Amino acid sequence: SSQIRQNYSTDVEAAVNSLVNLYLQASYTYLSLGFYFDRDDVALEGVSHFFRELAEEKREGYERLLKMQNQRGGRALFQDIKKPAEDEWGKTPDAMKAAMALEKKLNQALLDLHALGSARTDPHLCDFLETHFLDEEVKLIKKMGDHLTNLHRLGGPEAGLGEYLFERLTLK
Amino acid sequence: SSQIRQNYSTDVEAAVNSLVNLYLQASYTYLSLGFYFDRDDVALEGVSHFFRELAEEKREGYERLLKMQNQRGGRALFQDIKKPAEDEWGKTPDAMKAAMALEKKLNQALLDLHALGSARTDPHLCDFLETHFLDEEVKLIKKMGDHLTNLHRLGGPEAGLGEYLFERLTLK
Amino acid sequence: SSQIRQNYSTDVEAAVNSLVNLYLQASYTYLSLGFYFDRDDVALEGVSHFFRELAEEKREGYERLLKMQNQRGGRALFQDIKKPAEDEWGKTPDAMKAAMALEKKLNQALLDLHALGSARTDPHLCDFLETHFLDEEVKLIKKMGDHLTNLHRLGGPEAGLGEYLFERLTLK
Amino acid sequence: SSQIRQNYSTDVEAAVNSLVNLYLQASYTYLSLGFYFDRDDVALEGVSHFFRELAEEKREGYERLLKMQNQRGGRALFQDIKKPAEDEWGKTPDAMKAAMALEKKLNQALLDLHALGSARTDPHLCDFLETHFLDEEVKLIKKMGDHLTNLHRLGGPEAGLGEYLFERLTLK
Repeated sequence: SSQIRQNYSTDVEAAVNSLVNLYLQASYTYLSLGFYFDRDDVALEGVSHFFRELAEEKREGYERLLKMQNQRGGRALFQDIKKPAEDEWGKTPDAMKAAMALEKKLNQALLDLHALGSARTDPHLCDFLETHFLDEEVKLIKKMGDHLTNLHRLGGPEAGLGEYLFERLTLK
Repeated sequence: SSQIRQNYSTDVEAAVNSLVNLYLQASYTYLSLGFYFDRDDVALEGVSHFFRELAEEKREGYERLLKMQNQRGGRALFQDIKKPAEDEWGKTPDAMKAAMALEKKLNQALLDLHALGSARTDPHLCDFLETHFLDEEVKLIKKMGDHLTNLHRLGGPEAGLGEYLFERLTLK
Repeated sequence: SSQIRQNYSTDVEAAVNSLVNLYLQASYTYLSLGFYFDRDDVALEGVSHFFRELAEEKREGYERLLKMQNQRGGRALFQDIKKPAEDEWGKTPDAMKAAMALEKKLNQALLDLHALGSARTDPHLCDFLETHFLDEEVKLIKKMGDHLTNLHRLGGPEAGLGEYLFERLTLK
Repeated sequence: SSQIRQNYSTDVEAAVNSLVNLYLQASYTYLSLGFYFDRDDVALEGVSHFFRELAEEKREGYERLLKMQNQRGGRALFQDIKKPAEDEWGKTPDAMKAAMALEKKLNQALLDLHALGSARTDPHLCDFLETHFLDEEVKLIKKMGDHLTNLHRLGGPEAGLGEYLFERLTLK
């Protein structure tokens, strides 16, 4: 068994492995979104680049959870990363609803993991998730809420001109 | 004839002269698109500049195909450069369809020339076209697919606001 | 339907998606190796850093394959990333053989995809795999072969002193 | 009594004075280890320097706890710093094991103080321990658990060449 392990319960370890797999499913979903918005028939380089950044932020996320999973004397153990549910994400608002719904699911799994770390009395886990996960998700779900409101504002009969001006003028 | 000519079939030489003439017809077509899109009737400096950049890239293209033709001890044979396909290119999407179809024609002639280079077993032609061409065409046909998807997205009962926002915010 | 898609056969597109899933399984396997070798009862942060560089280089791999899949007007089609072959990789030469075998599998999947790209007569796919992948995997299987020979040289009556001197003096 | 003291319970204050005495005992134990490894008959400059850095980092620890004790309107009460448990620490793994056990004791005293701070509902103590102490002890317990894993790996048929290569190639 690990010689460094302390307060790190078997169910906090299993909930961190579950969260790592969920953050990997999120990077893999933002990989799918990030390449979908760069298809020739979709062609939204700023929306692609936005999800390319989110795939990177979720990647720094699971690598930072795995770094902690090792520092607590846990076992990093790996499940299949299930495919992103959608092969084609459709219009920019409906894809970004699915992005925010994914990120609210990660934020739920962080809040559930933090509630578990509180119930198991694990201060370093609670610190870790507070320091650079809960504020990652709250800022990013806010940023996607802003984008979804601007894409809703830009919706209606002008439709595609809204997608274009969104991508050009917010997502650079 | 040539002292340096090695492995360079008269079929590949004639197909490279045909490629040069086709890259010249393309450069001249992009000259015509470039100097159509800054007419007072048309007034799209970014679309004009975009097609002048394509005229420059097809011009680098025939000048390096001729550099290679002479590197292989071929004879550059200069057939007449046929006029651009039409005098008046219509709207930005109509013209950019004609451009993207012209690059799909150049890319077909490059793929046909590479298939001929593979059939005549000529490694330096294959290397040269793979290095300098081909990935040229795949990148700029993707670029014009992105542009045409955005011009289609911006299409509508007015359409002119679409051309303007396209030229301003995509084409620098 | 994709407008830019030229010469890019449906089975080349499927083989590129299958290869992307191999670069994802490989990057996920190097993530697992990386976060095994800095585990507390493994403690080889140079071997961890080596596999974390490989996790990144296989990730340039799938992100660059997906970029080409888009530039050719293919569909990025995502399957489950199956979990790595082990959750405990054993000693450093055992893990370095698991890496070597995975890398020789990726190189086989490139050589199979390049044979398919040659049979389907796709010069841009052949150029792309040659330029960006085949030389990377050949240099990298050589680097693992060097590391396996040095670990086979260092392994023996104590094994552990050799396993440490390997990581300290080759792997930073 | 203090004019600024708010929410800071008498048992959180007493547990902070007890923890300050643990950081003093720990810094004094790392003074003992640090100067033991510089003995001419031990002669491990990198192990001496490693425990000099731990004496300094535990010394930041008590000076930072005492700064917080005063910021909260607590009174710093100082008890005897008990002698550092051993005068002759044995070999490098014996010492690194005693250091690791001392650090896991300080980390326990932090986790107990944080459980007390949570039970008394004192958010600034919880913040302060999470911010400065719990992450330092988790990183340091990982670092010494790695040093132990390498000193175990290097514990071959001689041990003494292992200790030299540990000090030369890890501790710099």
